[PDB]
Amino acid sequence: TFAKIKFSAQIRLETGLHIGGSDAFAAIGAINSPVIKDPITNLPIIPGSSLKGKMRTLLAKVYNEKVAEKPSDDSDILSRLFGNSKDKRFKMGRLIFRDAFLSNADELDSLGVRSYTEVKFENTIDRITAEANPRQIERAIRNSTFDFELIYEITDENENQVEEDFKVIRDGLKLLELDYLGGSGSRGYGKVAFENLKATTVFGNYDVKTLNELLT
Amino acid sequence: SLGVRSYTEVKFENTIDRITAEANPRQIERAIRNSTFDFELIYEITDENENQVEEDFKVIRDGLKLLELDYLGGSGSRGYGKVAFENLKATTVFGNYDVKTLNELLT
Amino acid sequence: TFAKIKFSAQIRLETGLHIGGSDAFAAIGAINSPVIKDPITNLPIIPGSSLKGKMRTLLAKVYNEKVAEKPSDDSDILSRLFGNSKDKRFKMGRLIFRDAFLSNADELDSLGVRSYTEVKFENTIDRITAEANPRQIERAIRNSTFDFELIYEITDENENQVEEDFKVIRDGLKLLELDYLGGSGSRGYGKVAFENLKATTVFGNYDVKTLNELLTA
Amino acid sequence: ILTDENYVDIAEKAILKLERNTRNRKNPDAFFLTTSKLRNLLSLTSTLFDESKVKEYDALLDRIAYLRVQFVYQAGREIAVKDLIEKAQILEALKEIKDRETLQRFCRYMEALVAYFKFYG
Amino acid sequence: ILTDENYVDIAEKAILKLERNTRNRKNPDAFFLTTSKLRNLLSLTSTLFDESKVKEYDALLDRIAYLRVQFVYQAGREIAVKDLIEKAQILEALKEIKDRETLQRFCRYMEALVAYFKFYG
Amino acid sequence: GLGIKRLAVVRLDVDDLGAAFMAGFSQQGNGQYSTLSRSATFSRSMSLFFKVYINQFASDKKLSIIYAGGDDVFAIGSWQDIIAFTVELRENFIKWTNGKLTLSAGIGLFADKTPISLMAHQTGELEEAAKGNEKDSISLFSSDYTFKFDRFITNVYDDKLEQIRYFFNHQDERGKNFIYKLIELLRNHDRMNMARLAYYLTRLEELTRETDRDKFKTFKNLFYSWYTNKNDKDRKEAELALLLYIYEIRK
Amino acid sequence: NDYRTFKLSLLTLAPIHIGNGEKYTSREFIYENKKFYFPDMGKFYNKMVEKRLAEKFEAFLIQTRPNARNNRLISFLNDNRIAERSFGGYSISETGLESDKNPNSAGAINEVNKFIRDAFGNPYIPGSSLKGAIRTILMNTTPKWNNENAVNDFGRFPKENKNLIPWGPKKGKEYDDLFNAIRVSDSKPFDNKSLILVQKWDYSAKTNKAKPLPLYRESISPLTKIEFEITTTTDEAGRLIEELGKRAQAFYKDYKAFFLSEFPDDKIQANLQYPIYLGAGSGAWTKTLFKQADGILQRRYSRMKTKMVKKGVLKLTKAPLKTSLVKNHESFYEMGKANFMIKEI
RNA sequence: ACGGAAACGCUUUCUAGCUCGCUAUAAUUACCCA
Ligand SMILES: Nc1ncnc2c1ncn2[C@@H]1O[C@H](COP(=O)(O)OP(=O)(O)NP(=O)(O)O)[C@@H](O)[C@H]1O
Ligand SMILES: [Mg+2]
Ligand SMILES: [Mg+2]
Repeated sequence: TFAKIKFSAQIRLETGLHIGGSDAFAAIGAINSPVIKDPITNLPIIPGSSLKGKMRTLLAKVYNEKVAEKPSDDSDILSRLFGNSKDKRFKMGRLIFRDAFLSNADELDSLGVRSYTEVKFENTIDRITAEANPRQIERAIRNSTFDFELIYEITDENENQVEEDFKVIRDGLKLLELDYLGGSGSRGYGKVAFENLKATTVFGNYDVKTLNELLT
Repeated sequence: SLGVRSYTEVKFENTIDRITAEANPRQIERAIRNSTFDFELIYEITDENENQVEEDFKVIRDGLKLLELDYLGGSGSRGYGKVAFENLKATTVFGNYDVKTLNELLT
Repeated sequence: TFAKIKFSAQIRLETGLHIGGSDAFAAIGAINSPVIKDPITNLPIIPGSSLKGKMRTLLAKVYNEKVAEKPSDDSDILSRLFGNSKDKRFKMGRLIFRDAFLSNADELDSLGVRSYTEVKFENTIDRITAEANPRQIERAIRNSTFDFELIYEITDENENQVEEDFKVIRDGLKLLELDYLGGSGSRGYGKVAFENLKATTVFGNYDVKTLNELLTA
Repeated sequence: ILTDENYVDIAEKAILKLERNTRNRKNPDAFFLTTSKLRNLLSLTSTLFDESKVKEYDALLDRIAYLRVQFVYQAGREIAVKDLIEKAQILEALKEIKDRETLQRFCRYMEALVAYFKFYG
Repeated sequence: ILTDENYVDIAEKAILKLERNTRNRKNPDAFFLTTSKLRNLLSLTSTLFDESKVKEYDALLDRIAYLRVQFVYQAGREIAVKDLIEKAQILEALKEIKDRETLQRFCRYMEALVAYFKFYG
Repeated sequence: GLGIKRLAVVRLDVDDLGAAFMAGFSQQGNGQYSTLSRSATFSRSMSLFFKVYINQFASDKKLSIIYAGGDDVFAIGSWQDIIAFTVELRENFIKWTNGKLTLSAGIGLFADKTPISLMAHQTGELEEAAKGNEKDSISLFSSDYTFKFDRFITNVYDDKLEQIRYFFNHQDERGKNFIYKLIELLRNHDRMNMARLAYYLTRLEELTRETDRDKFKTFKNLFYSWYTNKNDKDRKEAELALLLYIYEIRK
Repeated sequence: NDYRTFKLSLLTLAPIHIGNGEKYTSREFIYENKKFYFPDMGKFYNKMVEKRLAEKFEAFLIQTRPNARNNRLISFLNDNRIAERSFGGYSISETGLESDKNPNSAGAINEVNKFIRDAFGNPYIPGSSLKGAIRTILMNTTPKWNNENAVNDFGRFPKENKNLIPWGPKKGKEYDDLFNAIRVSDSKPFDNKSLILVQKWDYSAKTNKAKPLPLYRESISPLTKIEFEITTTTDEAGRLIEELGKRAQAFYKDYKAFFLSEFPDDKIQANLQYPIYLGAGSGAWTKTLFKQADGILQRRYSRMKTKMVKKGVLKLTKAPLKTSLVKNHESFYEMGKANFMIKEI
């Protein structure tokens, strides 16, 4: 039968994250690189495409025998989890990353946080002439949490590849912790931690009690 | 009234090569969050199918939990989905059929 | 093969530092040069960009033979540990200089600390007419330490580039103790110590027995 | 009491209401009050304004208690400052602070007083 | 007063009404007003223009009240900023904000002043 | 390898040819030139042009004339050699007709591997959107870039595009990021972007080196001049010129 | 590696005050032993509001009473029997020479200026203050930095050019910045037992008196060794910071011939190492280009407190006798006259 | 007994790479008031 598994987790930030929105021509003294933001509530957001693409390129460094020249050249362990534009059977592959929408706007407002983004002023210094050039880039503040969820579907075409996939999913989250996930991370942004790893079966009949202990 | 200039956002996005590590930008026009759209879905209880209406109601309804749990759109493996139905009521229009045995199976 | 290692350290300040902040809504007779600080705890941070652009330029005057004149003209020992924008294989640069947050807030609260950043008054004496120009610039206090994460990548391009880059990273850290992390520098404000250099692997398999000996050079 | 939509205007009409040199017709309309004795008043609250952002108000309010006595003692020395703290109801507004958003409005009101005194003269 | 159709033109014709350095022939027709006495004033309205896009107007009225203090103070220090904000009626544009739309209009006006200050000289 | 990998389709039509054939000669004289011989030689002229000389005009170019005759030219091909084809075709047709008989084309860009009816219908909509500009217009690639040909071939394609190419090849500092930020300020364009453009180009005037600074000053005093022109037939041309220059230098 | 580090050693002959901006008022100390106790007055008012006497305290603060030993918050505590003095701040021992009157006047000092202190609470000398002492020795003893450093006919003879010494990023040029290349460190934070609060004693020429002032800054005691680190990253900077030994002697030679003459030599100290004038109380002529500010410095004073004719009043103090540094009687030091010796490491 | 019946504009894709909030700057001057 057809089943689905939902992955509740809190993406708690450290060294607050930058996921860029428009490179459109800013105002004169305004923020130069703004973070991506929700249109209704104007909170920060992590799109599911960043969580998918960064984890795709991180797991492409672990679960590929041959170095992939392109995402279609990825492995069969990864094409079934992230989809493949060229395989006939691994097109639309078994994971639906969703966005994340700043769950604790009340915990952060219980503390003395004025706005849910900070703006760090910053500059570059030329090698000759040592002449400064400032930027103002925006980043979602440090103690945020984000409601993360995946919808892993089980379509009976695997039948034993289910628990092989969580050794890839949990490995990918463990890599996302150690890598940065988003924007200028070599200057130390991003640095996400994953909390409250919880698998629930929202459709079908599948038991996840042997799966949460893999998630610990 | 919630304060917005358009009903469609423009999400910027890119594609990064695995070897060259060079980006490839994109502007994808998404509809904004919590836009609420109309919905109706005529089911015709014709003459022949009278014994099998309720086993075609546990399939219409079961196909809506799936749209709440799958994405319903394009490029939905990267977000862009998560569409939840609400006020899912079943009224009758042009007929003599009693829907007070169905509206409790829906909610 | 893939590995990912981590460098733990403590940025002990010695005559503590200024890393300039942002607000225009400051005051009239109070701090007009704020320090960068964490927006929720209001504790000073050492942002990783100010670590990176000091190590990137202090090692540029050591390891670049030809003088750089621009970034991404670095001599491929710096271009791969930091990253160019223009080399096709050196876009990313295998070092992640995470930000640094003030660790020993309770140790500073054991000492008689009124507030975690001091304010320093610094007028400019006009060398004719003797008149002044007071600035009130903020700096994190003297015995503050900062947890310094540093994460390094080891892919299948490091045939023997691993242990070569660690006579480079610790070289840059012992050059940070001779320079000043931004601020004034020429007026104090920068001297740091790097304490408990402790390398370890956070992902994969790598033997850091031979790495934890040249940290203590 | 001073609130957000009016404290700058209260400061403006305060500075216009300080009396001047009625005699001494050498550059007239000059205040009795000077820039130094007013920046000595702003320097009392300039520390508390930037200790208010970091610290809690409940771990801070003994300085706000003593700062009333500071304004009293700076008033009880010169008649041009005892005049100021009664034209602008400084002592009346020190008692009604009671949180952070009025501490950072009083310490901002003193900045408004200095700004309009610098603007006129 | 400034409206949605003419706030850029007033900032154009107000830089042209600001008097320049008539004497001191070393790149003449330079302004008495310097760039960094003008980027400080824009440094307030730029960080209100970026907070007005998110936060509601009934949460920014602590900073909008202090723009009225800072323009007054910076004009009281140097005569060139006084000659700016009296030529360009900035203190009479700060009197009329009242919502998000006129706030962002004023914050774009303050940027158009700087753009035309950079463009001329 | 420079050049975007697109193919264009152009559809043409001589504007008001039946009106130029029946009435045609009735204005000069007093109805004394309105014979059958004038219309027969006129038919031979138009037939000679659209059935003989279009193959001369399509000689070196990388295209395909899918139809030519009557007064239609429907032609697919490479987009440099479609825009060059139609500029050449009209600049020969207005020499052929002494400047009478306006023609009005629609060019549309399409990626590779797109179906030909989905291509031809969107070209024909641009052709009819250029019929109703006033009458005589080329409709480059979209419903908005709709220029009179005398306002296109002189201004856009020869004056502005060669000035943009001449500036952006005799330097190394300014790149495609600058061109993209000019295209944004040209496309949005309220009154505020005139001030933002005046700030942007003045920032970059004092950022270029002192070797190439009068070169940049004679470009920014030339771009800001038409940006703030207040005739609207000079700002829209610059956007199409910068689109063509970005399409020329695409990797 | 052109980071040539030095090691300056600073011996204070005269009392040296630096900084902090703030100042204790007339009613913010306690003199009951032979020490001055400067409490945290916030904790004072907090612990005294238990005594139900804060309104009598507010009466004491505006009390315009004579006999100044009863005004200085000692008599408030002795009369109203507050005797715990368990409050915050600190204590410093006396100079012993502050009250000139042997009739009682004990603790009748009025307004002391604080010393610069870190947030731990310990005094130190900031490197930005020692660099301003280095920079005037470098400016006056370099003849190319003294010619046009002046008005250029702008306002009220207003200000330094700030551009004789070539400073900037300077777009299109290389990077010199000579004083970016002279990197002065803050000192080790020394102890509270080095502070004495000398008063002030202005000693005039053409009227041989030593009228004292109500300005009693918390200065460092004389003969206190304080260490500094200076790194010079440019060889051009290395030459100046090596030649400071010649340049400080040359500065003091050109300054004694300009200013210390017309004053009697008994009140004037001898060097004993290389001379330097660290801040707050050395006079204007040690902070300026003294041979370029002769008609330009006194122009700023059309007030009650003008500079007398030209080359203003000498700034002596009274700290007790050590080694001997003083050379005369009655303990007239020079308030900022320190010395140094340098060596490369 | 509807140019109609059946048909997801869908799959893949990190807004990314690089970049010191930096440069110069003694909390100092004047010595007096009742
Ligand atoms: N040489 C010619 N002599 C006479 N008639 C011609 C000639 N060539 C073409 N025609 C016909 O002239 C007519 C013009 O068609 P069409 O171009 O649709 O109308 P029009 O006059 O151009 N008005 P418009 O379509 O707006 O330009 C067509 O029926 C052609 O077949
Ligand atoms: Mg036609
Ligand atoms: Mg036709």
